[PDB]
Amino acid sequence: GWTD
Amino acid sequence: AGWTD
Amino acid sequence: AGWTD
Amino acid sequence: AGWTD
Amino acid sequence: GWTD
Amino acid sequence: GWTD
Amino acid sequence: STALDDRGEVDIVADSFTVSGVVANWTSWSNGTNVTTFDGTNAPNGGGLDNDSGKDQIRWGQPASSYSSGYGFIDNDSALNGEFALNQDIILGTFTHYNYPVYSGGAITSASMDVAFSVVTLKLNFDHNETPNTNNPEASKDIIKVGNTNVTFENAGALYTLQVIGFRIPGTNQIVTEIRTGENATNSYELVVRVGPGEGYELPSTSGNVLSNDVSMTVVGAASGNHVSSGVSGSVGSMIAGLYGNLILLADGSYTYQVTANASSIPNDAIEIFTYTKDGDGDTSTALLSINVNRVTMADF
Amino acid sequence: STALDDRGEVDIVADSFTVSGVVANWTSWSNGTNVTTFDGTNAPNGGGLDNDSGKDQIRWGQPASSYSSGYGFIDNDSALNGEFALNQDIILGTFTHYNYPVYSGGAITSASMDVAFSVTDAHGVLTPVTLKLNFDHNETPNTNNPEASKDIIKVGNTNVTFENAGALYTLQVIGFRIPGTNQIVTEIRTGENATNSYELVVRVGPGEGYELPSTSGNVLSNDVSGADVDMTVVGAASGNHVSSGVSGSVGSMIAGLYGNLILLADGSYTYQVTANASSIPNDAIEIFTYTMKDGDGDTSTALLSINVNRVTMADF
Amino acid sequence: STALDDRGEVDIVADSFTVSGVVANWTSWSNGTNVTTFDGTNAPNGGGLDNDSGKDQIRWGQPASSYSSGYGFIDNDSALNGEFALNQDIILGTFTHYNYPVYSGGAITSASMDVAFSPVTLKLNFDHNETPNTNNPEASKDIIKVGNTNVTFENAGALYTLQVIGFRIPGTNQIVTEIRTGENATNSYELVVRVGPGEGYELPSTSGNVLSNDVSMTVVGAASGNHVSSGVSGSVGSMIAGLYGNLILLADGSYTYQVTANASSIPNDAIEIFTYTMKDGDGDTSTALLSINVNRVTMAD
Amino acid sequence: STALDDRGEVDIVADSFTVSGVVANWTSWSNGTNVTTFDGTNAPNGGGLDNDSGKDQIRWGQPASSYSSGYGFIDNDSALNGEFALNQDIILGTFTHYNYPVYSGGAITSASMDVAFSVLTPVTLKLNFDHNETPNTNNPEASKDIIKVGNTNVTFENAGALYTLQVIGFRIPGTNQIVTEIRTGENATNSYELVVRVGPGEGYELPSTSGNVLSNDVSDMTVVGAASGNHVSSGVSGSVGSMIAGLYGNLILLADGSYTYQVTANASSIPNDAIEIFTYTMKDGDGDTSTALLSINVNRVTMAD
Amino acid sequence: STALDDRGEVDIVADSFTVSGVVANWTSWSNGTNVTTFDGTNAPNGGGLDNDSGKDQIRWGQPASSYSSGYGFIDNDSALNGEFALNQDIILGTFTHYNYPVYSGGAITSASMDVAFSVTDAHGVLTPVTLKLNFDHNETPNTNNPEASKDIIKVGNTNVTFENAGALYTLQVIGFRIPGTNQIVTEIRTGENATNSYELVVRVGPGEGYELPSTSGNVLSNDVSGADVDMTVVGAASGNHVSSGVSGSVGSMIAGLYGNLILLADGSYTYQVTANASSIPNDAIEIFTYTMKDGDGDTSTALLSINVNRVTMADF
Amino acid sequence: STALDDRGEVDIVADSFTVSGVVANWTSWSNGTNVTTFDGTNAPNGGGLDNDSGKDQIRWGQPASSYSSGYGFIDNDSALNGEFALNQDIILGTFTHYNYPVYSGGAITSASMDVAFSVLTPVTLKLNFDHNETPNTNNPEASKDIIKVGNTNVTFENAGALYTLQVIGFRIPGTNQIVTEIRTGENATNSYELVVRVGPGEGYELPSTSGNVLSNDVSDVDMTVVGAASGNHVSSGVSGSVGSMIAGLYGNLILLADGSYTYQVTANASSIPNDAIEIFTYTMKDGDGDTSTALLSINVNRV
Ligand SMILES: [Ca+2]
Ligand SMILES: [Ca+2]
Ligand SMILES: [Ca+2]
Ligand SMILES: [Ca+2]
Ligand SMILES: [Ca+2]
Ligand SMILES: [Ca+2]
Ligand SMILES: [Ca+2]
Ligand SMILES: [Ca+2]
Ligand SMILES: [Ca+2]
Ligand SMILES: [Ca+2]
Ligand SMILES: [Ca+2]
Ligand SMILES: [Ca+2]
Ligand SMILES: [Ca+2]
Ligand SMILES: [Ca+2]
Ligand SMILES: [Ca+2]
Ligand SMILES: [Ca+2]
Ligand SMILES: [Ca+2]
Ligand SMILES: [Ca+2]
Ligand SMILES: [Ca+2]
Ligand SMILES: [Ca+2]
Ligand SMILES: [Ca+2]
Ligand SMILES: [Ca+2]
Ligand SMILES: [Ca+2]
Ligand SMILES: [Ca+2]
Ligand SMILES: [Ca+2]
Ligand SMILES: [Ca+2]
Ligand SMILES: [Ca+2]
Ligand SMILES: [Ca+2]
Ligand SMILES: [Ca+2]
Ligand SMILES: [Ca+2]
Ligand SMILES: [Ca+2]
Ligand SMILES: [Ca+2]
Ligand SMILES: [Ca+2]
Ligand SMILES: [Ca+2]
Ligand SMILES: [Ca+2]
Ligand SMILES: [Ca+2]
Repeated sequence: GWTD
Repeated sequence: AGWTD
Repeated sequence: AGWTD
Repeated sequence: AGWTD
Repeated sequence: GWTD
Repeated sequence: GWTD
Repeated sequence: STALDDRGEVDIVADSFTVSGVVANWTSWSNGTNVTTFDGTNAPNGGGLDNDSGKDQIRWGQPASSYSSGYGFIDNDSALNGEFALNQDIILGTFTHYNYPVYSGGAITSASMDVAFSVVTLKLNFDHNETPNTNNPEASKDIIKVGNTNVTFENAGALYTLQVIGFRIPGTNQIVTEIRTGENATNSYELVVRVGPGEGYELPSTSGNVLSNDVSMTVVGAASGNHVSSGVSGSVGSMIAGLYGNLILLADGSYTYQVTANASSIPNDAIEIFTYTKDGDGDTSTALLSINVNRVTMADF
Repeated sequence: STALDDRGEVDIVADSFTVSGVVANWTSWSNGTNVTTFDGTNAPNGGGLDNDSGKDQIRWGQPASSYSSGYGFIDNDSALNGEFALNQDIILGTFTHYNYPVYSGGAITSASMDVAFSVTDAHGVLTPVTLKLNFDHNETPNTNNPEASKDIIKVGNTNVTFENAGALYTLQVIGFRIPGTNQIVTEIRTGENATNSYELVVRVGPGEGYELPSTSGNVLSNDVSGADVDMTVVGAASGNHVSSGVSGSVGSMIAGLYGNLILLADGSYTYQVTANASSIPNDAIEIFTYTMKDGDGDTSTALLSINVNRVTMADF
Repeated sequence: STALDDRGEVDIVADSFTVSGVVANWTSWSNGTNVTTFDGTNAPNGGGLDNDSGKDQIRWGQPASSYSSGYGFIDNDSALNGEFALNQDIILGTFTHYNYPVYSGGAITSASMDVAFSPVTLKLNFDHNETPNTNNPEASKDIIKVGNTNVTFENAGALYTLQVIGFRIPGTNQIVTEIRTGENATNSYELVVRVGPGEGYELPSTSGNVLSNDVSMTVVGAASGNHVSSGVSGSVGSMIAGLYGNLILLADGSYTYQVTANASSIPNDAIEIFTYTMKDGDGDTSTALLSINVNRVTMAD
Repeated sequence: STALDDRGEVDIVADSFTVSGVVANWTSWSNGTNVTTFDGTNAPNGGGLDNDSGKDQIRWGQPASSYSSGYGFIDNDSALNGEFALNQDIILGTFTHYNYPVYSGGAITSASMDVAFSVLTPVTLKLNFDHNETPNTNNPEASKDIIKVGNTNVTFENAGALYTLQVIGFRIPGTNQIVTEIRTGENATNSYELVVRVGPGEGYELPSTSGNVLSNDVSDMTVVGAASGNHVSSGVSGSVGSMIAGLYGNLILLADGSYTYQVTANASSIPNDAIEIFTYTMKDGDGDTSTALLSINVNRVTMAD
Repeated sequence: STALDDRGEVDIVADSFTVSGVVANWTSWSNGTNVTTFDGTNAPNGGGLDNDSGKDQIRWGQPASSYSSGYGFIDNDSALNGEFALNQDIILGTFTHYNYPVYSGGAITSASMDVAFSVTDAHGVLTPVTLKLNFDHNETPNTNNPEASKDIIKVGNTNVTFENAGALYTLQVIGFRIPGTNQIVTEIRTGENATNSYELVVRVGPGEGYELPSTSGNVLSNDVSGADVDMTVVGAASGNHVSSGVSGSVGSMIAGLYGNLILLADGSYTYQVTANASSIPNDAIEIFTYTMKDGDGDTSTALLSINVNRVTMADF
Repeated sequence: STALDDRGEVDIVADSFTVSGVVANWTSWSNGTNVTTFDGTNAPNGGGLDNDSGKDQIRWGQPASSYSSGYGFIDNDSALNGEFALNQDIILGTFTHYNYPVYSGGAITSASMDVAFSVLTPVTLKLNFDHNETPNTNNPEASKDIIKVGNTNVTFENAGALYTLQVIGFRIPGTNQIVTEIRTGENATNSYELVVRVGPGEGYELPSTSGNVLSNDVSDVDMTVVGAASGNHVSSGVSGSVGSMIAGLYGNLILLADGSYTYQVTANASSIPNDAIEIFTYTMKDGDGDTSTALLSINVNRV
């Protein structure tokens, strides 16, 4: 669930 | 002018 | 020769 | 001629 | 205490 | 053993 | 030999649906040049305004003199006040034919408009004849043909059909299914529809035979109203107008009565009265055919 | 490889309804000036007489030379003698097109006529039936070209379904016919200052639309070829041509005595009875020949025999 | 007040039928002189070749200048490779209009062609207008009208309908139902049909209401794609094109979505996304998404 | 008050140069370990073949799993058939990004490639690339390596007039989007079309024309609507100051009537007698509206013209 | 040995163009998912309102928590009141960076915005000028370190040259500024779940690039020494410091009232006007002091007085 | 069919300007905390000494362990001895990257340094730097901080003609490799020569000449270059390297299959003698398949  | 059909 | 459709 | 409908 |  |  | 009075009855659903504003969109057309569709505007040839964003206008042709020809449909949402009544002429909107002189070959041959609403989509079809223009102005008129299309939809578990009746000059009674419009002219017509129960729209009707209970036979006369004093002659097999509808009565006593009136025009306790008048001896006898026209609800059907 | 004989059967209801005299009324029209409707009279342009008070005539236009144009429909009650036969051409009446020169713009664009009648069952129950007919009308602008100046009528192929003794029948418009000919047309063309009369042909049969009786099958289904050969129909014909075998006409309409066959290369066929029931005897059989070819290139010929069976409404 | 996200689903049958080569026969016509029908040949005006003996060509009139007018239909058997796909445009063949000048009065007014295949027969109907020729070449064009006929047939216990859509210029997307052809010219068009489940052909569709799960309402905007950051204004009641079909969403939240795309163009996991903006009685606006899953199914269902 | 139709025109050079096969050489780079350049081969990671001896491949890094990362550029000589068309997208070649996991620190930060060809006059286009071999983690999107290509160009002379060839960017084949940066997953390759254009003058510029539609209007006047095509029956609302796509290019029309139209289409897509039609609606101080057309000829001309 | 006062002068064009409202459109971008471009609205993440239909907002990414990231540019049309002043900081608009957490990989890497505006052409026809702006975007992978997780924007120092009354001019991008501050930056860093608004500062002046007005000279040229006693500048300062003399700052940037001086040891100097033209009065003079040393080791001090002259565009 | 020797020539300006000592000033930067600029000192992290009062050092960040990061530029005035030679690598100074661990977020993103000098005409070269102080992790290569220098230039006039000074890039002292980006480990310094060149005209361009070797060859005509090489290899003939960069003594040749070539002088002017000639060999093939070899002799003239 990586975000930028 | 006295057009008829 | 004459009218054509 | 420029006929119209 | 993060560093660059 | 880091990679790029 | 003695003719005996006859009784009958016919139910007419008198009721209404709650409906949304309607929204018209020109969806398809065949042939033509410079064809556009759009929501109506107050531009000169823009068709006027309506309460929605549906594309109610269509235009075509390269103008030879001013404007492009086309069609426009302005809905009747305001006056319909959210309601469709059953077995009642409904003005869905006003259809205008814009006929201008366009360079020959530039017009559509056909087109279709959707009319959507919540209770459903009614599809309308048009054949178009942009006629070559000559010195004869009647021959030069352009002709529209509208189809008698319909849509069936469900409500509270029963089927209703909305059906196109045709075009009407406002304030007149005649419905037509083709329009003729002069060049450099516009022509506006009410678009009339009806809705009723079942899978097609059908005027309420009843059938019977008046000789069945007579005593001895041939029907030799028929008429609207009560004419028993005089008896009646003729009109056997003709359409006989009554107050609410039409009768046809054949020589063998068989009849059909059809309610054409708007439901709004039909009171409670409505009765339609006809008179009919011969046996093998040549003796005549006259009696009445009395038909109740009963207003009922969707529920009671 | 060997083609075997095929057999099929098709039922045609051959029967009649008892019916009243028919009554025609022009009920509606669009556009036109000076439009009238009426029961026909022996006035010059009155259309002639019929046994009823229905309005069988319609007229329109301001005349430019004599009479008004219009339509008239004289029923065939006398000869129909109270009967409609099933799967049988019925002359409902004679439709006449009166085309006269009227001042331009004065003619209708369309119109509709009702034809009403009652139907009796075996118990004496009358059932009222109305057939609606629709007409598109083109009163063409008149010029020096007389063929272009002809006026054109278009009849719709409308129908009505009605009940009798618990089963549905449909009466269906077929079209217009010049009397003594066999061609049906659905449009009429009529010269100016002329009349044109045509038989109006209808048919009635069982069910909710009218359909010619028909049967379908496949002739290769029972034919014989090695498990490793495909079979193909390469010929078909009416009658018995087994001595010679047959070539061609695969997928063409093949006229037989009572109807038409179409047989495709994969053996599938449809046969359709077009004949009037009156023309179909008892023990009627329709015979065709076909030739098959297998993967080896070997041919074999056989027959397709279809029994045309006359039956009643009760037994259908 | 808060607009919530909606979810819908529409199923599109994506399968294929195994079919024979098709065979066309002109069966009937009205009027005309010198009318002939025949299997096409490579004679100059013979129409070209097809793999069968059906009579795919019809000709009429006494030529005034060269050839007779008529129609021809060359099937597409080769490319169809024995298959009809469902909910997929099918080129049944190429229809050519041969318009030549024939002596006036010599042309048909209508005609009918059968197309048979395995045993199913589609009947096609044509109205024909061989127009009187003048100095105006657009007015002199001859006009064909094709009917939107269909045939229902059974397969593995369920009904399918094949339906005529109309004529298309090859390499274009426009379907027309009437053709106009200049004198001394030919005009060839793809004849497009579709087949799907049921007793008439209908584009797959689904309906709903987006306001039903909203919290508080009038829809004041709609658009294709995801435009939640901005919100949307207008297009309420307009046809809104998506990737696979069209949306109409009315002010009261009711919508219909219709899959127009060829099944071949619809991937697995296909989703159609729209945005709408709602306004409440306070005048406050809120935006959300309507996400409609377009699911490729089989005839098996 | 009355809006009056407006006319304009724009010339687009439609023509071609005769050119040689192109030859690519990686000439310089910054940083990286084990950097090599070479003419492409059919070795597994060799980049494929081209018709020349220019060094079209570059590689770097100590592999941690299989192959070295790098770039490769396979020219489009065959299909270009010796020709550069003007104002026409040119696929100069196919650029492939080879991203493999290499031991950290081993990759270049930048590099430049020469593309030479004759028009006889040699011409050399220099291309520049910034490279970011990102440290690899469990997040595969963050671990992608990123390339940035510069929009460089070269001006050269032909028959006494200047032409410029200009880098447009990278394109996925069969798509229309040009990008100037590429992102590539680890253990993957990514091939794109290097798109260039050439036209007259000292930089490359899309053909364009400007005008004002209110100049010939009859009456304060303000443009309140604009649209592609002919919408005079209806009139138009909105899109004042938006980019409006036509058949061959884009219009921007401001509220004071000033407009610029820019031809973006490939010259090949532009017929003879090409005309671009727009509609605009004007409003005067009274609040009265009027609609008219802006018609722009898009004229195909030769280099000589 | 004796230092002699020096003089100089520099012209600064002080004048204005009449211009239309400006219109911004995001025209292109590279990479990203769910990228939209639209006119700004008062939706929560809609960017706010502007007087035009240009697409001044751009957004990208699938939101992981609320909103999409992006950029927005609200023009300064109201306060600019139809005017661009020369050699004067111009706030073209306010640029906002919307940084939200989006699922990784979903953001653009770059984008370009057009800003168009009308200016009268050679014949007095209002025709357009377009400034192109370029942005590199780094939506950084988010971690527990919030400074590392900030997203970074880089704006290019682009420009456009255009003609007016026969003389070219170049509007040029200077960079971003926190309102009410004076620092210009060319990169912005913005925390996750935050917005960051900055004035976008441009300048316009004469010629084919934008350049601050400047003048150069040498202060030792008129100074007095023996033939073989070379002279060297050993001190410089803003203002008049002749009583004391000055030491140091040779080769440093020396701030004056209107600009900066650099004076080298060999007497060569450049003076550059950085001030907004609005801040420069008539009869403006910039005064510096320098001290010289000769070969003997003797020092002498004098003044460098540079007139800053406001001129029109008519004057070139 | 016969290949015929070809000749060419290229001029390289070999000359010098008289110039002052140079003076560097950090003029601008974006972002960062505790940013200072100053003239270098012998403080531990002060950058060392230079002969002027320009602010040659810049620093930033709150130190997490010792010192602040930054940049420093020590001019090369002593060894340059008042002279810029044309078409000759010039070490303008030594640029040092000081990378220390600073609390995250505290570093600049970019900066600009002026280098001013008289030639007496004052001239200023502007240098631009992008800076990436990377977040520090357990991976020391990923944790390195990265500098990017622009290839900027300045044009100035001398005796009525234009010269351009141009940044080439950074070089490790005693090496030949120029880079335009530097990577530096945390708690480390990295020093590089900053290399510039100056030559005539409005941008800097290596001297070059172009031609076609097939133009004078004899063969209808169907000639193609199939080989090329540095030096004289006529006995053997040459095969391959058509369209490759071919290193000679003073520069590089590219020769295409249709005979067109460009030769570019890369050597420092100091390395180019009088009577300098660059010799290449090429082999041609005609439509018959017959080969012939000859020489391309390009004079390198000091002017
Ligand atoms: Ca009775
Ligand atoms: Ca409405
Ligand atoms: Ca409206
Ligand atoms: Ca509307
Ligand atoms: Ca007209
Ligand atoms: Ca007309
Ligand atoms: Ca058999
Ligand atoms: Ca009768
Ligand atoms: Ca009668
Ligand atoms: Ca009658
Ligand atoms: Ca007539
Ligand atoms: Ca006529
Ligand atoms: Ca076939
Ligand atoms: Ca054939
Ligand atoms: Ca055939
Ligand atoms: Ca014809
Ligand atoms: Ca004709
Ligand atoms: Ca909702
Ligand atoms: Ca105008
Ligand atoms: Ca090549
Ligand atoms: Ca190769
Ligand atoms: Ca190569
Ligand atoms: Ca990698
Ligand atoms: Ca990586
Ligand atoms: Ca002095
Ligand atoms: Ca604005
Ligand atoms: Ca706005
Ligand atoms: Ca805007
Ligand atoms: Ca973010
Ligand atoms: Ca981030
Ligand atoms: Ca030679
Ligand atoms: Ca110094
Ligand atoms: Ca110092
Ligand atoms: Ca210093
Ligand atoms: Ca550090
Ligand atoms: Ca670091």
